Amino acid sequence: SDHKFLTQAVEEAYKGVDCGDGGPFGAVIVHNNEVVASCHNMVLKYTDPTAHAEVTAIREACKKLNKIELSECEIYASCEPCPMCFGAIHLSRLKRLVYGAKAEAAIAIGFDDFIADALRGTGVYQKSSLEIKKADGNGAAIAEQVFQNTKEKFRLY
Amino acid sequence: SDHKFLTQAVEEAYKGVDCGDGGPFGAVIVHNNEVVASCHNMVLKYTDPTAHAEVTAIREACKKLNKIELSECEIYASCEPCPMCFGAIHLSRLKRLVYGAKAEAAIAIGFDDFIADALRGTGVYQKSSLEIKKADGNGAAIAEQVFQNTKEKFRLY
Ligand SMILES: O=c1[nH]cnc2c1ncn2[C@@H]1O[C@H](CO)[C@@H](O)[C@H]1O
Ligand SMILES: O=c1[nH]cnc2c1ncn2[C@@H]1O[C@H](CO)[C@@H](O)[C@H]1O
Ligand SMILES: [Zn+2]
Ligand SMILES: [Zn+2]
Repeated sequence: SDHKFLTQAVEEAYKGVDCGDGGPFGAVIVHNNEVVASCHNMVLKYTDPTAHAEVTAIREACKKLNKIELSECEIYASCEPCPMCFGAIHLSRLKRLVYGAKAEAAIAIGFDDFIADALRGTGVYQKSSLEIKKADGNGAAIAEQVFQNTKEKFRLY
Repeated sequence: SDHKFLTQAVEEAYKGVDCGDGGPFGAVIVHNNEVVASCHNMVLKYTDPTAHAEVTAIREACKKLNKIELSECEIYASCEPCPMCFGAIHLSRLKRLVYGAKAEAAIAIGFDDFIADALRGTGVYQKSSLEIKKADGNGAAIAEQVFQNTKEKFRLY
């Protein structure tokens, strides 16, 4: 089931690049096997630098569930969440994060070297507690392929 | 100039908890002497845990200026930005941050012990070149006192 939702997040990444909405990033928030939110980066569409895929998915899942905390839900990020998004994931109380590509894969195509210490275990003032799974095998493969397949098909931001 | 906009952010914090919009946090984004956006925490009003004061101000300023970068602008935060908000400030290319109260004054009244490594300079991966000013003197004291003045006039989140 992990692979299914991670694949849907990668699909959102491609969808958003095709739409012109933003960069090649997707995020799916699930209440067990029920998709509560399926989003991609909306920075260009919304004129909003905070509208990353994960932040957008959190906003939509909270509206869907009519609550400000998502302790029952898990988040699948096509890319390793950035400091802002991992902060949002912390605040939302999501109980588990599954991400596909290491941040270096997105950084390699020109996004900022902007990595969340608290996610990688080098946080000091930010203490993460949620379950974190970095994808391997085919999940890592598709997530990393996103950035080679979408190269030069979107404006960087 | 710093003191005027910091105190405006504090006034936003008070107005927001009075309205029931969210917690006692305000944020003001300025282009030299011109205020671009003036906001407070909207987490309760929006059912959105990402709607901190700083994020809300960033969203509104970007929409007002029709651009996703704020490199001519500075942000005034009544409280030390959290990891989410500091990440959002980094992504928005804001050129300077001034904040009033240290995070500990908010933690004192029950908010999460949730502090941005990159702001305090404690990270391995995330490092910030943003110019950061912690307020001193009168502005600092006014900002720190908001939490004891607003103790239980709002719902915690
Ligand atoms: O919607 C997004 N989701 C995840 N990362 C993003 C997004 N947009 C831009 N980046 C950028 O990709 C790099 C790797 O984390 C970071 O620079 C991050 O800000
Ligand atoms: O709108 C807000 N702005 C800044 N911090 C906030 C806001 N809402 C809640 N907190 C919380 O206050 C503590 C100290 O910074 C942190 O736990 C942060 O998440
Ligand atoms: Zn992000
Ligand atoms: Zn914040």
